[PDB]
Amino acid sequence: KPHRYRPGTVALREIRRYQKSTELLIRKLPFQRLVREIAQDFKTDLRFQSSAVMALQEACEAYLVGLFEDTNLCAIHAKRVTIMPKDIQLARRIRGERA
Amino acid sequence: KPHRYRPGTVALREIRRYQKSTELLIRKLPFQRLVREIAQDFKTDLRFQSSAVMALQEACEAYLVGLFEDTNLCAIHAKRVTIMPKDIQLARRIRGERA
Amino acid sequence: AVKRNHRGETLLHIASIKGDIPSVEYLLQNGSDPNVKDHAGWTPLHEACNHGHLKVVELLLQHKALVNTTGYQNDSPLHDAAKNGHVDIVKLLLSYGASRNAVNIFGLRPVDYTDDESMKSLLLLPGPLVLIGSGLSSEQQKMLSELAVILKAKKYTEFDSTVTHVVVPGDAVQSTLKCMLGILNGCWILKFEWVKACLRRKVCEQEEKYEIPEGPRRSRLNREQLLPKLFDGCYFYLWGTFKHHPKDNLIKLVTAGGGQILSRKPKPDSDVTQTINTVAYHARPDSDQRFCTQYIIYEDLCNYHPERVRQGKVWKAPSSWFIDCVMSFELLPLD
Amino acid sequence: AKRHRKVLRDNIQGITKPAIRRLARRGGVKRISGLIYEETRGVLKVFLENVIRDAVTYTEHAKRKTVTAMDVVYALKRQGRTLYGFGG
Amino acid sequence: KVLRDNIQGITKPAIRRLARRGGVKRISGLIYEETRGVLKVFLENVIRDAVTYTEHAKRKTVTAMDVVYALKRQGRTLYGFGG
Amino acid sequence: HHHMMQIFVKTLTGKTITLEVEPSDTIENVKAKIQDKEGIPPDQQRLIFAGKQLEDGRTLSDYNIQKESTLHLVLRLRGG
Amino acid sequence: RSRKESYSIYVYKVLKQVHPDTGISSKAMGIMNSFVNDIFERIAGEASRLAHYNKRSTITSREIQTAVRLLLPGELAKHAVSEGTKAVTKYTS
Amino acid sequence: RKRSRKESYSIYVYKVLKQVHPDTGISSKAMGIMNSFVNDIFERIAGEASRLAHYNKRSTITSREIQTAVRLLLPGELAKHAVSEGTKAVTKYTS
Amino acid sequence: SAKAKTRSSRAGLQFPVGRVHRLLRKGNYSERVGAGAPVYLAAVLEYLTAEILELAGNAARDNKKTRIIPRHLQLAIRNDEELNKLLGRVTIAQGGVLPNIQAVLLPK
Amino acid sequence: SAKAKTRSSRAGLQFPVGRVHRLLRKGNYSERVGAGAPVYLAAVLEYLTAEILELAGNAARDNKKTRIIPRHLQLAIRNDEELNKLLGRVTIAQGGVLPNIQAVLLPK
DNA sequence: ATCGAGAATCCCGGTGCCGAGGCCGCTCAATTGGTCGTAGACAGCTCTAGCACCGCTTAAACGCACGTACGCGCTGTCCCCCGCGTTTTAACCGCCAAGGGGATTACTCCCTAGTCTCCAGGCACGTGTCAGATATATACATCCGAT
DNA sequence: TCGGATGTATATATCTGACACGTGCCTGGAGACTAGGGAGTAATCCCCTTGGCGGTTAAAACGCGGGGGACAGCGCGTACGTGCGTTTAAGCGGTGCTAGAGCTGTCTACGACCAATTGAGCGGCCTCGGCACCGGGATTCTCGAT
Repeated sequence: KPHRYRPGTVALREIRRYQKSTELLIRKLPFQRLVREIAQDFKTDLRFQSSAVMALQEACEAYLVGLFEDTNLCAIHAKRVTIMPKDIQLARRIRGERA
Repeated sequence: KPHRYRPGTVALREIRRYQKSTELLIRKLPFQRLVREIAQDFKTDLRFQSSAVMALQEACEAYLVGLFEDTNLCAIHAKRVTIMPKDIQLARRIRGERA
Repeated sequence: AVKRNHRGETLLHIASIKGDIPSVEYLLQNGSDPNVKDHAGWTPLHEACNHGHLKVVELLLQHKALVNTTGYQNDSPLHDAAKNGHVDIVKLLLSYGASRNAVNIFGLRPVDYTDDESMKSLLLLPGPLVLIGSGLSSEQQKMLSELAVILKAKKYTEFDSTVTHVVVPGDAVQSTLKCMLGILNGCWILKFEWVKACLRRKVCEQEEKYEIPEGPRRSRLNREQLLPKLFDGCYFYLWGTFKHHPKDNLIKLVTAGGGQILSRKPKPDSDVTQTINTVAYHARPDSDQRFCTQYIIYEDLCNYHPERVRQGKVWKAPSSWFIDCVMSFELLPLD
Repeated sequence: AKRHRKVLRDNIQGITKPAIRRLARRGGVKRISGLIYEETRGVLKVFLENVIRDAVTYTEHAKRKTVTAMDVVYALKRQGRTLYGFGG
Repeated sequence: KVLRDNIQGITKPAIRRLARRGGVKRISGLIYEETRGVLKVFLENVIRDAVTYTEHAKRKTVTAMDVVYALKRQGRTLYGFGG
Repeated sequence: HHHMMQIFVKTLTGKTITLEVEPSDTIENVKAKIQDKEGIPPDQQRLIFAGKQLEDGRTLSDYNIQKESTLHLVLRLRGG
Repeated sequence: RSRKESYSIYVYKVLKQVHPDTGISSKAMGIMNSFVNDIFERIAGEASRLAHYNKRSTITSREIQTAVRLLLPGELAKHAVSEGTKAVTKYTS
Repeated sequence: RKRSRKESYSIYVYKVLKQVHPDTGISSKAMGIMNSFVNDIFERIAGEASRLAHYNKRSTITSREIQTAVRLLLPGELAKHAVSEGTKAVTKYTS
Repeated sequence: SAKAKTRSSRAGLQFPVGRVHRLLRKGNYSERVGAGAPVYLAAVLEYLTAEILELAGNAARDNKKTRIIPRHLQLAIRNDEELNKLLGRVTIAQGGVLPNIQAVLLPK
Repeated sequence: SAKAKTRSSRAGLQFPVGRVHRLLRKGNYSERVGAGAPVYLAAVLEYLTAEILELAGNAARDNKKTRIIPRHLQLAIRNDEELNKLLGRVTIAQGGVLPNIQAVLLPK
């Protein structure tokens, strides 16, 4: 019978190691493709500086991390530990993004 | 045995009559005194235009009504009907006022 | 008590400003407290001295009106009398024991507020019972509760402003937030054998036999004369992370003690730090701590031992010194 | 200053519990806990202290002794609280 | 030629990493899709501004300063890419 | 204090000059002391305290300068 | 004395165009003036920033058009660009 | 055909750093963030000062409009210390 | 058009092209101001004013009042999904709130 | 002092008083710019820079580093109560977040 | 309570590589000196509107009593997230190759600022009347205890 | 379901003060003309963006067992809503006083502007040591079994 960790300790392990670090957590090629897809929906035959895509990724990941902090607060308010889509919706509603 | 309304119907009655109307809900002399007390804490022997105090009251009541809307949303999230100080704190935290 | 106007002035106040001699006499004979303070700190004596009502001053001082009590900006009645140039009021105040060497927050004696030679020479040297406990166990807490419900008194579990009586289990004063708040706000610190004493006698007997000497005694005396708080005029910057007493504990205790919490580190060679011209009232008369009132409080566990204890106007004090000052109600020198 | 200085104090209690209840009813709140009122007062104070301090900061710059309505409007606009109906 | 369904390249592991940096211990299974939707909106709001700057400069390359201006224009000031 | 105090004067070069000045010393006396210590003529000196310039007539104590408090010295004639 | 300018008569002319029979109160007209000034400041500030970014010293009508595209939400921006373009072509021609 | 030289506060930030911390260095990305910070605060203070001059019908930005903008923008102790430093620099310059 | 009637009518507008031109020139926005910038800006301002005024007049008629008050402007702005996006950080004096009661609080 | 050395050294500063003066003159802020506005603004900017750099160098020493990286600027800004309020709506590239976990997620 | 095995992270030392920190040439932007016109500082005067007080009316706040509905704790179930192992996909890195389009420079013209003259558009003020507020009386819809 | 008790909506007079319109006028906008520099256009260079392979391997995807957390039901008790009688002080109106906002007029000092010059700061070279990476030994959380 192999060794096994209880559900929740590796999650805390990951919380600590991803709050210590500062790299980007999304893969770069898929995000670049997503950026180009949205851009082609706006204007055709666009080119991007690599710095432009890197700035977009910085902004997007900062936004998502902040939104997940607010989502966690909303989940803890409802006396829960799991974050649910309604927590995201309440956070966005209060920040003035959803209405 | 006199007639009596169940707890909650007069509350809805008041909700409707205060959302139909547009007057100021705080008494004006106490609010003016509060404004002058804070101002004296900032600068001594200040005078106020009556329009300045009226603008301050407009802004304060609009702020409090919006904050109570967000507080009610936070209370309903926690599967409650009663608004509690922790709902105010969560609302202010998510709006970026509390941190 | 008695209702006041929006500026905090009691009827005795308004009578003192208006100089109504029959009104002040009638109010005094009716039980009106002469040692009341308005919202800024002024007593009726301050108003009488500032305007020049000699007879009002005499009646007030007759009715146990404290003459050394400090008003707004720690002005004393002698400060008001000398600043407005009322020689007879100065004579009366000195005859009634008002100190000529007291100072306000700016460290200015009454002499510094005048220039008249004669009065300069005269100035020159020629309530419900609120109960609360500190770390009491089950039987003790229940027995204070039963005393509360037999004396019809309000007992609290968390400390707040209107507390009057604080009960300590041991003989000495406990070094906990409960007793520290009690001593800073001047509450009555009573040993446990006091409360059971009432249960043994069924009477609200004397409490000066149950007051710890040289500890809460000085604080209670200081408050009963309406003098400033212990840390009045002192600024504190809390540097580092704390383990024994948390940051919130120290901040709350500082604020309740009359001090002010600084948010930036007090660089000694900075104009903001140098230009703080306040004076610590409860310091030694001639120590460095009168004008050097800014402290950097650090915990001994962090162990940032400075090269010099004081540099400029800024001391570097361990949190142990701060706690010891709070327990003893005294600004203990760091040199 | 030779004359005494007189100050106001404890006027936040002039924002009574019925007034907070009316402000909550306009906000759609059906039922209110008893600890809201004090909480609300604290919140209000902070808000006011942030606006007045800016308004006075404008008033001092114009070398005025009267806080006009335009000072309040500017102070509100400065923190994302644009107010229509008092000028500007 | 066009690109499609690249939002699915923001995988579930990446969303859980972003949640872990946010301090989240447990994640409901319906979060990920929700998150993707949110992300799309944010991205569409920024790129639309960035491209609008790019068209005004009469450029055909979107530069990092277009993105910086687009983010600052909606209260998301970004330090480190110029400006 | 009130008998003898030790103050500092900061120069644009970054060096700190230590002066033993009486609390009742005038700014002219402080300039003379700086001249003795460094050789700078008093006419070329301007003293700054708390974002104000110090006048020659008024004394140190009336400017509320305590012990171990820092002044600033700027050259008015032939600086650099 | 001193005379102070306002958009009251223009707002009233527009109101008589769109609703020929209704009037407007003094407080609503004050709110309308505040609205016009607010939007003017927004669009002019964005146009100024646009001209500064591209190192232009002139605010032309395409800076105003780009500012309108950046500030107004979708259909509002579409119709406002249409109105501005129509006005400029009618004025020039 | 020469390249266009671009300006930055890199040397000034490095001088300030070698004042406060004579031994520590700084990387290129940290200097980029510091230049962004200086530019951001410059436009904040200058825009507030411009609005202050427009409100009072002044056609000049003087040092007291910069001072009021600093008081309006920075939080409490930061504003107090920044006002102190600005005043000392201005008097040091004019004296 | 190449007319000399007046710049507002030349553009076909009711807002003042000349006043907008002066406000742009003297407002510290740029060194120079193009000839068509005031025309474009006045047209946009007039369009937005007409949008809000039409919605407010509809609100006034629905309340069977023949005069617009701040309540009608508030209702117009908050009920349109894009005027509420443009004016979402704006409080309107004597405006009130949109009447809504969350469905949870209604009687069963 | 009214010297001739340079305006920065005359003011006692490291930041450029002349460059700040030009940026104020060319930035479309006002018609005129006083002679003491660049000095005051450069002093304020230098003070803020020194604040952030001192805190960041402390954070770099705590990590046993002798070179400031964006992580240390992030830590310095977020750990300061007033700098976190001045830069509340600012994201710092390659900066990360402050490590803190809500107390209800920790094991009992 | 407690020890003991398995993972995870940290500490200490060795190697290397590339970016930070300093040097050198040069050019262009900041500094110096003089002139000029006007912005704003200062003094004075007007008159508005902010402040203070007083008395009366009554609306609103306050205190209390009662009852019930809602918050909160507890228990039990079950399902769905987590942790871990294995397989598969495609990110990432290194490399090379084209060429589009971003910068840069030179020239030119035409668009806008600046000045002056002139006059009507819009602002302040004065005045009539009617839209909306308020009082008064019924009428109907809603709530709730009791059928 | 059923019928009182009640609160809100609908209809009529009527009063007022605020909205809409008219008038004098004066200042700001418009028309004409001139000069100069900003911006449009053309041409060129070369950077840096896009596209393509090939390999390696880090990470994503899939599956499964199980435990812990979400959620529903239940009971209690307490605190909040509702209503009534009492008390407070807000609101209104009116009078009286004066500080200070607001405007006008001189007139001086400061900021713009222009020409000349020269050193500060930027771009390019480059070189070493700070930090990254790796590899082994040591310590410390973790968890299942007593």
